[PDB]
Formats: sequence, C-alpha cells, structure tokens
Amino acid sequence: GEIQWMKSNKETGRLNINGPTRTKLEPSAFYDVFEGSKKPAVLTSKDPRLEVDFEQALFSKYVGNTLHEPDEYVTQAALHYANQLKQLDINVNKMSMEEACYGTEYLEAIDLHTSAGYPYSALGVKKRDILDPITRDTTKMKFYMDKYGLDLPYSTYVKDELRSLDKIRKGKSRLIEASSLNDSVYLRMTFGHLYETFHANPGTVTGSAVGCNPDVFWSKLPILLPGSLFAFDYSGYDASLSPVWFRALEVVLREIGYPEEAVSLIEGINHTHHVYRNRTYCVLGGMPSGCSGTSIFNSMINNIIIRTLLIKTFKGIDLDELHMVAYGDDVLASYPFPIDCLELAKTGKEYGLTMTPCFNEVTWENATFLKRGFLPDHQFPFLIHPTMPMREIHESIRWTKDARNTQDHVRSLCLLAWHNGKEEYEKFVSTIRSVPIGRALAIPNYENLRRNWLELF
RNA sequence: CAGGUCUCUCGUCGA
RNA sequence: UUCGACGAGAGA
Repeated sequence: GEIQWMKSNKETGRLNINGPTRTKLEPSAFYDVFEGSKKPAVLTSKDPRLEVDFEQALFSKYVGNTLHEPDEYVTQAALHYANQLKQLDINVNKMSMEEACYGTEYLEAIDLHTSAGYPYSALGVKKRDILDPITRDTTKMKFYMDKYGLDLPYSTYVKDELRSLDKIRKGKSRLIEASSLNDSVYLRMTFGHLYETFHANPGTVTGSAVGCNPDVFWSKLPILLPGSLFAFDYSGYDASLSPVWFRALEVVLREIGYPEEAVSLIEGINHTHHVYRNRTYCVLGGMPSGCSGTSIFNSMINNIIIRTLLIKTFKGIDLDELHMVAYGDDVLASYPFPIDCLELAKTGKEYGLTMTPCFNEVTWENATFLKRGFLPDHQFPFLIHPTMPMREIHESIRWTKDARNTQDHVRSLCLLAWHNGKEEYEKFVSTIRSVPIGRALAIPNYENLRRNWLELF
C-alpha cells in the first residue's frame, strides 16, 4: 500500500475530522505495585516524549506496492481457497437494510455507541440519531444513503492505547480508519451472509479463527493442524498489502458466486480516500482497518497469501494437504512435511510482504497465536492452555479508563493469568492484595479456575 | 460532548 | 443451559 496524493481539505472540499488529543488512560490503583514500561500512545505531534516527526512516523507504514495483478500462482492459490470455501454454501444474496442495520443471529447489529464517520461526525449526527433499536427504522438510513452516497472517505484517528516505550519516542502509534455509516451498511448488505458464515465457523474450512474461544479452541488446534507446524507474523500487514491480494480476494468472491456488482466493492477498499484532520489523502493498496469485514477479509487474503507462497517457493506442493487458520495477519498452519519459513518469507518479499517469526522450527511448545502460547496441562496433556505472559498482564493492570472498572478489569486478567500455573497466579493475586483496593476485590482461587476450565470438556 | 470494524471472555440489570 | 440491554478486559 502507498499514499498516492495528499491535499488540502480547502482543495478537496472535505469537512475536517479532528479527534481528541488527550488519553482516557490514567495510572490505576496498581500502577505503583507492578512494574511496566508501556505508556498511552502519542496522540499529537506536540507530545514531549516524541523523538521523531510524528506524521511521517504515522504514515511510514505505507511501504509502497509491488504486484498489482495476479500471476498464475496467486490465481491457483485463490481458486484452491475459493474451492475449499464452497462446502460452506455461502449465501451470496443481499441482506436487507434492516438486517444490515439491526442484526441477525450471526451478524451483530451496527454498533450504536461509536462514531457515524464522515461526514456525520463533522455535522454532529450520531448513529443513534439515525438508527433506532426499538423502531428498527431504516427510512432515515436510506435517506442519508441517498443524500451522501457511497464510497465516502475514511476518518483517520490515532488509537488511544498502550504502546511499548520504544514506540513512544518513535511516534509509532497506530491508525484507525473510521468507516462511514453509509459504507458499513452497504458492505454489510452485500456481504452480511459471508460474515455470518465466517462467524459461525472458526476452523480450517474458512481458514479463519474469528469466533474462536482460546480457552477451548487451543485443545482443538492440534487436531485441526496435523503434521508439521509453521507460522509467522507480518510487519504492518494491512499497509503492506499490494493490490494483487485485493484482486485475488475478488477471484475468491467471484468463484463462490458473487455477482460483479458485489465483487467490485473490493476495489472500493483497495483504493480509498481518507481524511486526517484538515487534509485529505488517497491510498492504493492496503486494508483500511476500520472498514466493514476487515478482520474477515484480512484472514481470507491471508489464506490466499500462504497458498500463493507455498506453490511458488517449492515444487510438488499439494495445497489440499495444507491446514491453516488465520486471524488477520496471525497465522498457524500445518503440512505433512516441514516447511522452510526463511524461504517462504523471502518469496513474501517479492510480493511486498515483510514476514517475521531466525527461522526456528515451530512446535506447540514455542508457537503463539493471538499472543498466547500453548502449554499442555500436566494432569491431562490432551488439553491445552492458552498462555499469556505475565509481563503483558502486569502492563495491563497499571492503567485504567475508570476506577469503577477495577473489579471487571482485574477479574478479566485473573482469567488470563492462571493458565501460567498456580505459582505465578498466587504471586499475582498476592501483589494485588498488597493495596487496600486490591483487598476489597473478589478474586477466584486457582483450583476453582482450573476446575471450571477442566469442566468445559 | 468526540476516538473504527470485529471476536471471545467476564461482570451488572432482565427474561 | 439459553436469550436481551449495558459496562469491562484481552485479542485481531
């Protein structure tokens, strides 16, 4: 992905989208008793902690484009993935606007607690001023889709969140491309049922982990991915995607029977306009993260990428012998034979992909997925714990958006940490008990946590 | 008053 | 066990 041009809003006529510059994160009741080095991200170029120029850092991720267009390897990869998807019988029909707006069983209603995007926010219209969970009315929605059309620009904002200390001085905050309500509605209408299918089917048919629950999914993976394991992460996945991957995504959607009217929306996300503050810019390539279907499309593309890199790098691959699941850029995969990932990553560079783990042999003992390790339980080794490092839980507990959430916050971290074992857990709970606010919390005991988890099977 | 698309899990109030 | 509204945490 590559920024094509960037121009004044006075020159493009776009209303300006200016978000808040101050963080909602503040030191928690446990800032003092736990060690950590993450801080809230830089949100303005004025930030004292900055050691670089902000806006060049913010946009440095768009590292250009390479292939615009499938070679035969991309093409066979896309069709193998698309053929796999056929067993799901995805309904390529349009969703009503009412379903796109207000939800179904496997499609959540549009989130009424977040911005309505360009132009509404600059105009002071909120989603809840257009959509209504009780009436379930869509005439106000249709009116505004008529008034402002489709293919509106994405409102860029900096994500308020913790980052590593390295990424503070280097202005390496992450961007949110807020979707306009109009585009959310239209991409939900045309792809709602695909979303429904992917949400109801985490696994190795969709090749997607969206909708999994690591507590029980981790024990399912060694069955789902038999044979030898490989994996990697990517440097700046969404911004590194060249248009060829969006043209492959269109082949896949075509093969499962979408009409061209639907398939060509994908070009409307491979080619995008964004409004950051007072200036407009335009990107070719690259997934706009806040867009509808972004996690699903990124995972589909990832299935295309892996297959493409398999058959271009080695002779005599049988794609039908590949198992994989992706969650965005995160990949876990298996093949009857060990796969040289250093070689794969190299091929990935020929397509603009910067892929990252030396190339250690991937084992269940060292693999990670969704930032969790894998650790067979001692009593029952056919049941696998998702392990989250204690450093990350320590970093989390030192901050708060509202002291009213301490119990929920600390409870949620307890359910993540215990998988690291009784010793590490009791040390965690004990530090929490070392401040008065810690002593007031309801904290489960490891044995209860372990028994509850054991009973899930 | 603002700051995306989502998943899971937990909690609070109901059925 | 299941379903709705709201809040939270982690992950993508």
